[PDB]
Amino acid sequence: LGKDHEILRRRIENGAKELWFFLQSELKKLKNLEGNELQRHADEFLLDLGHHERSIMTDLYYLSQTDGAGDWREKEAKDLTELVQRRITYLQNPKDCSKAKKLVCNINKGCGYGCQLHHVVYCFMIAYGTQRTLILESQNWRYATGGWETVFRPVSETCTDRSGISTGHWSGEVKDKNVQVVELPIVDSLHPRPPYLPLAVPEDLADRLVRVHGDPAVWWVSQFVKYLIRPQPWLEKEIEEATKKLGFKHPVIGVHVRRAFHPIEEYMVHVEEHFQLLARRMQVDKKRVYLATDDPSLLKEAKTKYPNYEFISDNSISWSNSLRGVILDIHFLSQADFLVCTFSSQVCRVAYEIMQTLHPDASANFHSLDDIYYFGGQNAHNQIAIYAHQPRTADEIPMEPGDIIGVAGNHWDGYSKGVNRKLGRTGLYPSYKVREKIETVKYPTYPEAE
Amino acid sequence: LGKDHEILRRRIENGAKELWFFLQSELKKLKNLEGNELQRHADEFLLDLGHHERSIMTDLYYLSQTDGAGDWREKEAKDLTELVQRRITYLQNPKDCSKAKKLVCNINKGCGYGCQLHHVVYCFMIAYGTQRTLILESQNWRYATGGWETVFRPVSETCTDRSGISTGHWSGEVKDKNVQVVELPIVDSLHPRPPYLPLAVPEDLADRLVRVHGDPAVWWVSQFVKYLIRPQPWLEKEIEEATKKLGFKHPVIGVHVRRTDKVGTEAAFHPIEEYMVHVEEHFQLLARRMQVDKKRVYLATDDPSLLKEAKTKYPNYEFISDNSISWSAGLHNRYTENSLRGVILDIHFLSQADFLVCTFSSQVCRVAYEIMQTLHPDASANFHSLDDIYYFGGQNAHNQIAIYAHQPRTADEIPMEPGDIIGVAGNHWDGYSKGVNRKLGRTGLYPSYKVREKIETVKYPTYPEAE
Ligand SMILES: Nc1nc2c(ncn2[C@@H]2O[C@H](COP(=O)(O)OP(=O)(O)O)[C@@H](O)[C@H]2O)c(=O)[nH]1
Repeated sequence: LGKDHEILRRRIENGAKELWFFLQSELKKLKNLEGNELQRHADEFLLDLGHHERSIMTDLYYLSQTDGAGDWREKEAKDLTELVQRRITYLQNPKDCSKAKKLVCNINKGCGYGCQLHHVVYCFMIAYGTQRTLILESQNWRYATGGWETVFRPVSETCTDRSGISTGHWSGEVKDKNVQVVELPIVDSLHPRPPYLPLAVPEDLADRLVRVHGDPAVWWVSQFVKYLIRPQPWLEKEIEEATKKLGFKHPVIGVHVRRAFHPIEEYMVHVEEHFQLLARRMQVDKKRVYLATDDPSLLKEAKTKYPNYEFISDNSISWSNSLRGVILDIHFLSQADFLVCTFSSQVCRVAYEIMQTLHPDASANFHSLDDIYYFGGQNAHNQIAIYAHQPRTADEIPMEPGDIIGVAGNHWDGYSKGVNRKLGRTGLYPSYKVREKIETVKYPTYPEAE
Repeated sequence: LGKDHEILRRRIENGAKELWFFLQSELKKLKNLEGNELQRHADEFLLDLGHHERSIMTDLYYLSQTDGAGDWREKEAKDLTELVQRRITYLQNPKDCSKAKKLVCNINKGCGYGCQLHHVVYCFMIAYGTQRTLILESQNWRYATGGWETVFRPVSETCTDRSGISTGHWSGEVKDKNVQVVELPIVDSLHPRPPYLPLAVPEDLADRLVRVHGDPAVWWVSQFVKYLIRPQPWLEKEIEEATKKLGFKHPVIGVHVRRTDKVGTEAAFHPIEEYMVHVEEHFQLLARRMQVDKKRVYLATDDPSLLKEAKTKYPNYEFISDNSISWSAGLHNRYTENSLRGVILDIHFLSQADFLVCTFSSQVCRVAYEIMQTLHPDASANFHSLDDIYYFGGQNAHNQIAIYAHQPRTADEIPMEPGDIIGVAGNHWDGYSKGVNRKLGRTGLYPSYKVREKIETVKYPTYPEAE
């Protein structure tokens, strides 16, 4: 079993049991207070609970590493990504470009960099699913006159032209089985939708992925992000020089403030709380925050309000134009130990996706002030109720074990919101009473890549 | 790495994180309420928290069993107990009793059955530690004139006579090395004390025991209880027949309500409701993972009127109890073979239950809890005590080690730094324990989660010839 594994499991269990003893006793006392005394005691109660809750979280972290688990998870995550990158690379580099099935993707969607990048990711996932080589059209790119390849590696070494014996607009994989070159539109108008879309995961990888990673959907998205953003040597060098110039070092928490309005304190409470967690398992000499924002006055405000934090930020005037800022910001957010921001932002999502490629399982190393993780155009995100729920208020929905719940969001207060598809009712339910429903799709497995 | 293990670990982690989201949000709302509305919301809050906390505990239970862990823990616990029983049996059965080193123990300490049995255990552990065959003197035992063997097997198949070429009172292992027969008195005045006492565990078993079991000290005590209470054939048949006549079936929770002479002197009176709160909560835990058709309680008590009171107050529970045994425990009748049979049976069924609610100040409940350790791989946490933590009368000081610093909020609390040795007096079951910080010489309250147990070890003989 492992002595440390057993010691830690029992200490998590006893720690939670002592938490419950404490909760019952203190809540019973809180019932008899009022006014200011009630607030004093409730606030002390909260402070005590936080440290206690973090000791449980710290033991759970140690449990995840103990008795070789950390090393095994790292090796397996490495094997999985090398497997997928090998398949993508095999698909992308046919020997005869003239006879390859192709899918043509135009990068120049009318939106920002993160949205354009996710459009290429969506093209790539469908190309992978249909066994078509992705051809990326990037001329007249707003972010770089020379196009994609002046900044990132070409998505193929052997096949970058869209020539073929037959060309057509996407009409479905079977309908298109004999069209060599298929042009794919933006996801918003895609008809018919193939199954090769988030949040599903390939069947042949699903079992291994669940063993390794807490959100396989994001891991799967991130393999395509990883391949796409292979940087040219000069950009790799620029990122290296910025790291030294900015003093970007660990531990560091990334904060992306996109401008509902959220005040800086709403981000920073989660920053501080995560640094308290980290201090239980490592020495934190300086609390470093990488701040990405489109508000030029926010940086000054953060430094003044949090003088014990070192705020690192990118105020690049030139390279050593907006493309420079977004690349550096996404890079440093993705490299942080924890990410605080609103997943409604594509930039925040991109950083979180890239972060998955830097650790065996970074799925939980974020806090979003609004949305849960999603991919624009994804199929319905469903959960499965595991425990019954009886609504206490009219804003809550009932659940029985097995009910399919279409989740709209997590309110980060103990409750989530969604629709109970068995009942046709929408409302609030306790977040702990459902589990994620991992969707799978039969993808090609490209055995020839091995 | 096993898939279920990973799924469960993550759900425990996410379950706790959601618990913390819920705590912060709901406490913020409670701060703005007062009076009756505050009391209603607090009570709903408590109800919601209980189900949520039990989901976390249920996932932790599954984690302990998953991916072969349950099978492995069961086999290793079985290998450990077979090893120790084999060593004890080897010690207890020398080839020539007339040439064997012996330790003589008299069962008739001036106290009740559990205290007397624990005296024999203390004798036995010292005999095992000193490589002396235990000789149990039990004639004129207050519970049975005919002695231990009227109910239990003799503690040896080959060596029950106390004779030898030399006999002496205990004076220590080195001094007594050439005394064939050593007489051991009660623990209260033993000098010099040997190290073979609770709560320490043998060095040679400590690592394996920490791997399998949440309280090795009790497991070690329980091996000697297990050997001692091997039943005579007639008692074995009686226990089997009582099991069938009582309808004793699982799941069942054992409740020992000790009253009579215990109250005031060594413990307090506790009303039935204080026991049943913990019974009800544990059945709520069990219903998470199994079907509970009937909520069964095995009630052992020295109060004969309690059974009817309990049935009336808890009409949806099935109370399994022998009310003639409760009467047999009355003070005037207590030291009789009738009463002995009753307390052996009550302790047996308590020990067989899936969970135990009692007052550990009573030796009866501690015996049941010790026996329970021999029936499961790790039953160390399957109790709730209304007063004391587990202890063994005569043990060496029970110490803990602070793992997280504590800064006192009230005058009743003690400070702690990591590494401080804390002498625990008790757990108040409210988040705080009480003890002395030995570094500071200060006594008071500290958060129970901020210490770990200090497992003590002693070099014992290993009887390699027993293999
Ligand atoms: N059968 C039975 N006898 C009991 C019960 N409670 C107390 N007694 C009797 O009272 C004695 C109490 O002495 P002891 O075992 O040393 O435990 P303590 O006095 O409770 O710490 C027991 O040994 C029994 O003889 C009970 O629940 N059932």
